[PDB]
Amino acid sequence: MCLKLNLLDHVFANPFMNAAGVLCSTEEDLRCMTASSSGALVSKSCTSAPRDGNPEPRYMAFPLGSINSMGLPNLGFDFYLKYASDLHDYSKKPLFLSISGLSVEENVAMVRRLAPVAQEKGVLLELNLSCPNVPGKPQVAYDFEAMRTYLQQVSLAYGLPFGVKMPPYFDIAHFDTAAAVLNEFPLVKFVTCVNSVGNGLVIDAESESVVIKPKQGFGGLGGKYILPTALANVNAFYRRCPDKLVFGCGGVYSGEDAFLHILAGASMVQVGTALQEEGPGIFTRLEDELLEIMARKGYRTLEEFRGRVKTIE
Amino acid sequence: MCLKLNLLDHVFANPFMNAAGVLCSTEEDLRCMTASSSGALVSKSCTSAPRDGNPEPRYMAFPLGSINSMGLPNLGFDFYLKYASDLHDYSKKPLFLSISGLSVEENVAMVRRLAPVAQEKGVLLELNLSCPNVPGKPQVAYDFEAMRTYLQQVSLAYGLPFGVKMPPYFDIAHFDTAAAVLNEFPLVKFVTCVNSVGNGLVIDAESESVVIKPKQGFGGLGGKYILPTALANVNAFYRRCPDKLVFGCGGVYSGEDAFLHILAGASMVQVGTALQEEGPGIFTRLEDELLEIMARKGYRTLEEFRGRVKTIE
Ligand SMILES: Cc1cc2nc3c(=O)[nH]c(=O)nc-3n(C[C@H](O)[C@H](O)[C@H](O)COP(=O)(O)O)c2cc1C
Ligand SMILES: Cc1cc2nc3c(=O)[nH]c(=O)nc-3n(C[C@H](O)[C@H](O)[C@H](O)COP(=O)(O)O)c2cc1C
Ligand SMILES: O=C(O)c1[nH]c(=O)[nH]c(=O)c1CCc1ccc(OC(F)(F)F)cc1
Ligand SMILES: O=C(O)c1[nH]c(=O)[nH]c(=O)c1CCc1ccc(OC(F)(F)F)cc1
Repeated sequence: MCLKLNLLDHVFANPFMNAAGVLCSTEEDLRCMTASSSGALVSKSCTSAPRDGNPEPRYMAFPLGSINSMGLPNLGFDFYLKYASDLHDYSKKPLFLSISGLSVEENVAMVRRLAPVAQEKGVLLELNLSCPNVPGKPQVAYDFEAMRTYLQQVSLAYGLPFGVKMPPYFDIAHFDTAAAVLNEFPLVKFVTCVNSVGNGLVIDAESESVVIKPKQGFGGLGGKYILPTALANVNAFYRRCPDKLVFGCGGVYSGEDAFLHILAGASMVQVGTALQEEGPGIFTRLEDELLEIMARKGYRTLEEFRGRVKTIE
Repeated sequence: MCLKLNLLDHVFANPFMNAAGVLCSTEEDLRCMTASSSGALVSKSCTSAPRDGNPEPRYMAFPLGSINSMGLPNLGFDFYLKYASDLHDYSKKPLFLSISGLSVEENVAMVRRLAPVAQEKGVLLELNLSCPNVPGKPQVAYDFEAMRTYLQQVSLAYGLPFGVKMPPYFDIAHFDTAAAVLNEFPLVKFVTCVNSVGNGLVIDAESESVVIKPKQGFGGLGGKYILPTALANVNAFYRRCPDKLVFGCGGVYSGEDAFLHILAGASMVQVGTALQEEGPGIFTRLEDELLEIMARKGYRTLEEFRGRVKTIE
């Protein structure tokens, strides 16, 4: 009975990893995630220049999940590139490095410089498409002409397998078009579904107030609120992108939640909100809980049930 | 103290009502909602001809919410028209009639016929800008040029105040564009936010199967999953549409949740999943809990706090 996976030319002890943005902004964080029993880790989405991000409070969590408008606080690309090329212990577990440039040119400049490090050390790129373009236009993955442009230019500039982090879609027509854009880029080898459910609004009844400061309290939703949304997107892309891997992310608190992602078609399973809340010890629990479910069901590996969600008739 | 209010030239005993689709498909349902403590009721969204809807199971509910792909099962427009014109006891509470034709022309023909019943009887039109999936094109409220066409044609054909039921949006630029469309139309006097969060997917771990049969298990989400999404849409439209009313719908299971909708800007508050699960008694509880919250805060009227959610700085 084992949780091991071999994909993208790397070996993973188990499918669990942090979600970009959680426990991965500083050297301390990355060392902590590397010391954990996670199967991999991903760095905070970075920009060319370091950013302080939005004013606080900018993250809050509640029994059913979390709202955040962090605003891409990060130490800058040069720090994450240096962690990848000089500080990370690849003998421990593999590393993904997330990039979230604020223009297509910014992203190009960062991937050109990541490419030699990726080829030499085996760092894996996750391009964050669930991200600001021109303000008053939708985020990049909700503008399919912008998305095509970003994938065209990053494909050219990077030249190596990479993956994309995608926002949730809610319309079948959007699933169709999005997968068809992604399917034009043979270097996109993995798709991470999903980023936060955008622009939710949490109000505290006692104080009659929003709970985060940026954007009049509007921010992205994570946690229990979003598990069915995240399962739908994992499965919609698993079905439409047969030549690609799908990583699942959204609402994972337990081995049972991970198991459902995996049934939906997930390879890797990321943990955001619950990890932010419980801390890195969560990975032992999730591993134990998932193995307990496999044992009861007689499953010995993950490939025996990945993507095998049953439909009715 | 009482929660009485006046909107759209009608009086309401309180701001609660069913969400379209729940407890409102047959004469029996509508009679049951009429006998309840709700302040108003809305009929099931209807098409020109009767529809059996999708194969069962097509609705399922869980501790955190519901998923549905009903398929617009309804008795047809002639039935809801007759109910509006000859059966509803307007002395008890106002009636809204939801229309969801499968094309613009279908909707224009229904509204032409509904207009003299509205004039004579005071039934209010809720036009449902969600539709069944036509491969290649998004749902109507997700295609803003289609949406403007629907509204132009309906406004022309109906000629009287009406409201629109909106899917949720998740991006600020979409809120801007959607609200700008809706503000082109002076006859749109109310906006209902929100319809179910589209195409989520619930999987049962024990059976390793989806839980509803249509669309490979994909369906709209309601209930606790969607409250912060519903609050964000209510507030976004409340802010952008100062000459319109906003009706809130999504995640209401208590007087507290209702209270947050009204803080967000809601004039009426619709209950879908919680009403499906608990039955029409829910309306007396919601009344009692909302007044209790009011009492303890010293609010005597809904107007005192509607739309007064506080932001931080
Ligand atoms: C505080 C916070 C920061 C995040 N930052 C990023 C980021 O920098 N890049 C990114 O792709 N996603 C980011 N996310 C999104 C998470 O990676 C994840 O997609 C989302 O929270 C859903 O997973 P969950 O339900 O486990 O939280 C962030 C989420 C949170 C709560
Ligand atoms: C079984 C079922 C049928 C529904 N039918 C309709 C409908 O005919 N028209 C409509 O506008 N919305 C319909 N909805 C959406 C609800 O009106 C409401 O927008 C949604 O359930 C979210 O509110 P909730 O969180 O209270 O459930 C339906 C929902 C359910 C669960
Ligand atoms: O840094 C974040 O805010 C963040 N949070 C997430 O949940 N997902 C992400 O992808 C990111 C980085 C991308 C991004 C999303 C929303 C933004 O608008 C905001 F108002 F939060 F600043 C900015 C960056
Ligand atoms: O009757 C419905 O299924 C339904 N359920 C909702 O949650 N909201 C609605 O507005 C409706 C009626 C409109 C409608 C939406 C999506 C549909 O696709 C489907 F998959 F269910 F066949 C059909 C009707």
